[PDB]
Amino acid sequence: STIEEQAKTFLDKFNHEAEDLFYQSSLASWNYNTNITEENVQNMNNAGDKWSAFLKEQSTLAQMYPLQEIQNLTVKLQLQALQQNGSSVLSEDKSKRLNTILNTMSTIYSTGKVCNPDNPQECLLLEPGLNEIMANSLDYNERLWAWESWRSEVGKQLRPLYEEYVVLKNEMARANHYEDYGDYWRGDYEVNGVDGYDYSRGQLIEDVEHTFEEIKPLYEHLHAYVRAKLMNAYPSYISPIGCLPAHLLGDMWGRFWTNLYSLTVPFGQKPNIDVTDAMVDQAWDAQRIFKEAEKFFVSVGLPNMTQGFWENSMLTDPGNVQKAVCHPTAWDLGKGDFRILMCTKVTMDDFLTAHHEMGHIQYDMAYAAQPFLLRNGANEGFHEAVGEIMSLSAATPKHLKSIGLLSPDFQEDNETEINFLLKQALTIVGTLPFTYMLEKWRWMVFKGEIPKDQWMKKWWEMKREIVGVVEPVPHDETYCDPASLFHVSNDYSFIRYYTRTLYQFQFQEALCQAAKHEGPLHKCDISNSTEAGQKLFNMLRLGKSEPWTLALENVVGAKNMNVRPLLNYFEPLFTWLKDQNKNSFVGWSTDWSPYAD
Repeated sequence: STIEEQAKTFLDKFNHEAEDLFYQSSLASWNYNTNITEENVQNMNNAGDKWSAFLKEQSTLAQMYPLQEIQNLTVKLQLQALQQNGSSVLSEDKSKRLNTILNTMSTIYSTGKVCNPDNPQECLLLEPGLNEIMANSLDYNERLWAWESWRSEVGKQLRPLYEEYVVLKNEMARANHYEDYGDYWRGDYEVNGVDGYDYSRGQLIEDVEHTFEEIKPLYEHLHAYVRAKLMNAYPSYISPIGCLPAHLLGDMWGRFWTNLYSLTVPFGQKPNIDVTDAMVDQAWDAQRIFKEAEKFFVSVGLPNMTQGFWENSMLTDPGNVQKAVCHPTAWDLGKGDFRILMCTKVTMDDFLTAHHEMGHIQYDMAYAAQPFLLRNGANEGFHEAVGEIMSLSAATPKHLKSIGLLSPDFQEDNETEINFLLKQALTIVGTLPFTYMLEKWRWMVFKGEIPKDQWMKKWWEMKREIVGVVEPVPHDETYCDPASLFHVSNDYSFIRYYTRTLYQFQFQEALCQAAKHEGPLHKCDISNSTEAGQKLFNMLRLGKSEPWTLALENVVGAKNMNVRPLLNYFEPLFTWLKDQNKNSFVGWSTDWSPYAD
């Protein structure tokens, strides 16, 4: 007879019906990506449309209950994302236009081919095509062609479409009582009604511009080291004084710098750590790799994974008889059912991605006690943070020796950790400034901070200022650089690739403090210590029922998100580049331009 009892009863009819349909829908998607077939493609389409209709019905039904009368935080959290109108705020023409626009977004991206009209042989696909020539190239113009030419057509046919995209989504957000779409993407770190833990959306920029300011030193030395190394490859192209060419950063955009390591090794003569040589002679396979990662999780208290998981997940490619998209992803079908999509191969990386997904698996299986709407990451960067630390404990030599994969007489020296942390920072430290830039750019564009004529001049002006790379040749306003990314074209949030980074280091620091690890943090490990696993599981079962500041408190003890764990992690590395840069130029100047003639 009261609004709060009615809301709870509605939530029971919701969670008792929504899971039965989402289970069926996720089953259809899993079946389609297991059997790439025109029979399968319509199955997960109608499965998704059924759930899209059901959630729209529940969204228009749940708005009758006011949120100003509810006092239970769980019910308020459940109703908050459900009473959100979503795309229904717009007119029918606007809705159809936005769906068509989005359908065109990734259409141009995926079906965007590159070819040379004068060189028929200079034709190649994207994966394992276009990415390859950006991944293993030592030539300058061989990268210039595949870099400009990629956004020559794809980076142009998205400029006005993206202009329409931004103005439709601005009205998408504004009709939601939001300032801009950037303030809608900051909408899930938003917390209301919690005293001392209330998290305003605008505080994200305050946190981000602050936390980046202490990374900026270490990243400046890392950029200086890579530049001081790079004239070995391009002595006639790059000024050691100026910034870097963007086409020489490892791939199409520069997100990951991982493939830069092979030429910028700190110590080449040191035999790199390698177990790729060691499973092959040990007769290891996909089943054993997952069984072994299971012992890693069990050692810290994370329990034995379900029986049906093994009978229903796929680990090896099922040959040619059918096609299966096997990007690294872990699937939560719900209802206690969990299957993993992995093209497993005998290599550390595929072992490391197996562990990274294993983190997703046992994180996801914990909050089955949480309601359906709450069965999600505590925040958007919170899932690719929890499932990655456990990989960082799989690639440690102390772990590899504990399992016998590495040599029992394998020596680790002052030149070993430098190579290891350089490889990791070229993956984890180089990605942070570009995640920060991309989302800052999205925020200053959704705010309308920029007019059309400066929709790109500042972009290059700002990446010449934040990351420290210049353009070998300029672009005009007709171009559209950031849309070339998958997460920009397909309208995804990218800052989950910044926040996860500074979440996982806090997690690993807290856990190897709980394990009472004595030594540098990069050698920390979590295995064979139940006291850190039990600490992690207490947060892990929360899901989203509590806010992310309190989730950070539960493991680390701080509501804020900090850089201190990351700088402590790379302190052995940081001191090293302090020694290596006694003669190099720290800092950059934007006035330099390689085409400035």
